[PDB]
Amino acid sequence: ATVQSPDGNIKIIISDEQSTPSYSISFKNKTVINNSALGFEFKQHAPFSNSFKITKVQQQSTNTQWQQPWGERQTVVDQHNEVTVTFAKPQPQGGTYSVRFKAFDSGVGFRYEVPKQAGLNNIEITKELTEFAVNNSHTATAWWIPARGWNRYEYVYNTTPLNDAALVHTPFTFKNQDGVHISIHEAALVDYAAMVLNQRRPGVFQADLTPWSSGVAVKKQGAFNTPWRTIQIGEKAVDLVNSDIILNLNEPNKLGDVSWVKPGKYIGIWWGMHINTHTWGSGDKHGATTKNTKYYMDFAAKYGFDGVLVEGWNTGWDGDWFFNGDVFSFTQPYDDFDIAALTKYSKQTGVQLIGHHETSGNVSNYRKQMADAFALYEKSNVSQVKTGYVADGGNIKRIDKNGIARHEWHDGQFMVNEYLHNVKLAAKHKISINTHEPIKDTGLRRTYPNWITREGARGQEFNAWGTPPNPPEHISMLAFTRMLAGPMDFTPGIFDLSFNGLGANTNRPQTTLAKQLALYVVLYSPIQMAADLPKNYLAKPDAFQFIQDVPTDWQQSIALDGAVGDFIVFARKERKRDKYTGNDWYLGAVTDEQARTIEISLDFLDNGKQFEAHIYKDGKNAEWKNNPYDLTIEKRLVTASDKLTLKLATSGGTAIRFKALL
Ligand SMILES: C[C@H]1O[C@H](O[C@H]2[C@H](O)[C@@H](O)[C@@H](O[C@H]3[C@H](O)[C@@H](O)[C@@H](O)O[C@@H]3CO)O[C@@H]2CO)[C@H](O)[C@@H](O)[C@@H]1N[C@H]1C=C(CO)[C@@H](O)[C@H](O)[C@H]1O
Ligand SMILES: [Ca+2]
Ligand SMILES: [Cl-]
Ligand SMILES: [Cl-]
Ligand SMILES: [Mg+2]
Repeated sequence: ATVQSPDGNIKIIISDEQSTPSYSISFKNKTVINNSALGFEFKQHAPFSNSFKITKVQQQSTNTQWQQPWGERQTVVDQHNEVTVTFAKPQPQGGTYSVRFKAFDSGVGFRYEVPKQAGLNNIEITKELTEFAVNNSHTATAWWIPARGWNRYEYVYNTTPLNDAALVHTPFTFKNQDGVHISIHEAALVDYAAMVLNQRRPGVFQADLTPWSSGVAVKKQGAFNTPWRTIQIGEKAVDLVNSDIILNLNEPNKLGDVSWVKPGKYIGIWWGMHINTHTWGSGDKHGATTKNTKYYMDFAAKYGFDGVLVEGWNTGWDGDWFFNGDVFSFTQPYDDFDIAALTKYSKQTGVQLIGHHETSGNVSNYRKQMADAFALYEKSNVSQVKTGYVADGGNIKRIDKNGIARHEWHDGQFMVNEYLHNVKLAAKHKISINTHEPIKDTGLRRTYPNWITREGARGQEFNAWGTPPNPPEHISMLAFTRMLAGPMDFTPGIFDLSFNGLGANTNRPQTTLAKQLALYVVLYSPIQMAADLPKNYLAKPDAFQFIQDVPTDWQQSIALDGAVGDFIVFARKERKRDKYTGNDWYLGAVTDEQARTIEISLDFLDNGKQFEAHIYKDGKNAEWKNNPYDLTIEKRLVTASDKLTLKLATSGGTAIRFKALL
């Protein structure tokens, strides 16, 4: 059986001649994915492996478009060809299952659909046999983070030969020697275990499902489907970025009117704890006080921020909070945090309190208080909540039905369901969720638009204490790996880079100032933090103007140019909403450890319109180690027929507002 992308360049052949059912993929008539197995092993049920034959193929196709409530673009086009391939094995130990393939011009998605059948009752998947056999893996290059490690998704990316990527998280991005870029991920991860990729024979990446503590991967009753497995394929690195395949593979919005989900910018009592000017726990340096929160709300009201995150407001942080998962209260504030007073102040100032639920990994203590916690927040005019699950890999703590503690993975079926329960319950309170230490993004924001963002990668916080901090190449790695999954709460915008000293050997963002501004356009998120202490913004008001101006919701986005681990350039057009007319374009560019010159056409600008470019760029002598603050801000009239030369300093960047005139 064969299905092809609409343009014909991606061709998938589904076969039953190998020991198992299998598939392979060519791009422009060169094989990029060799014969790759399909099937399942179960704890008790007989396997779905060899001796299955194709009995039926059903072809259909889609050419439609839909509108996002918020996002990186307003209109999403869905054009694909589809085939459902049915496999059957005769008894004894027979069975049937289908695999549905969707072929887009930018990649392919497939999932298993196992129908109701005799003897398929309570089953436990112990292995998914799905492979991704990369052709010519010995000359391919990969950029990846390890899976099943103690620090979850929070690793810097490795640059290695593909054959050295032994056990990896997704999105898993690599290029072959032809320069074709490929990224493997999944979409609509619901009631199932996350897929890790386990390289078996060289180049053969086998699905490795993150298990329950008991050892099985997925518990199902009767007929079931898997999430989608996704393979993005493009001639250029930016072709991976500019695809909507992850969103297109998710179910449509199930929450109805979601106008109560508000993209915007926020600040927080937050960074001070990370740089040790404040504590989460009580005492003379406690961050979360009524006085401090009101001071931040005043700043937010004056400078155009929608909300103030406050961490450490609830009892349970005293001592070593990493170990306090059992004792956190999610309803009882510290005595110096007056939530009724701050509720009144929120209405006075128009600035909202952003809630915070850190679990330190104990999800049962959170679950038992969750309904009361969200009721308190709804009563308190809180519309967004940041959640947290700080614990080492495999050390989520739950209490089972018999009162016995079990350790689970953040990305097993148990936690996959636990996260979605939190999001769905929050939606009943008109609360949106920003998940730290999350499950990776698989596009579920389409189905549940209050799941607005997540961390799930090393963000700005590792630049306060990472030892080492994020390297100069980190952003240009994220853009082609983590950011392919969906929005990230990176908390950009650190203006004081000197709190630990300058140079290359201290814990600090290893970037220039202009690169911090560029992050607001390079790293998409519907909520963007201005992460620094307010006084540090007041010290640099001209630079701060870009953060005040920049939107977080876009009617269109285009990655114009880039290379994994080297650089990326984004142009985005603001969505018409709130103060934003919908006429301005924005650009952000960042580089890695190397200074880079990038030539950019401005032909993304609307034809026949005049713009005033407000350009924030590295100064002539800027360099991140000892001269990160040199900055030039320039105004220049431009139209779509003009061009720009970006001159990025070492770990530098450029941010531009293209202000539409009249
Ligand atoms: C807050 C942060 O905690 C976790 O990271 C911490 C490590 O678990 C600690 O072992 C500790 O080790 C670092 C050392 O400073 C240094 O010796 C280095 O060599 O190794 C470690 C760096 O990996 O320090 C870390 C921070 O204290 C956890 O992994 C991380 O994701 C947590 N971030 C969330 C927690 C809070 C509180 O709710 C929020 O403020 C953040 O925004 C969250 O993302
Ligand atoms: Ca974190
Ligand atoms: Cl994580
Ligand atoms: Cl960084
Ligand atoms: Mg590089």
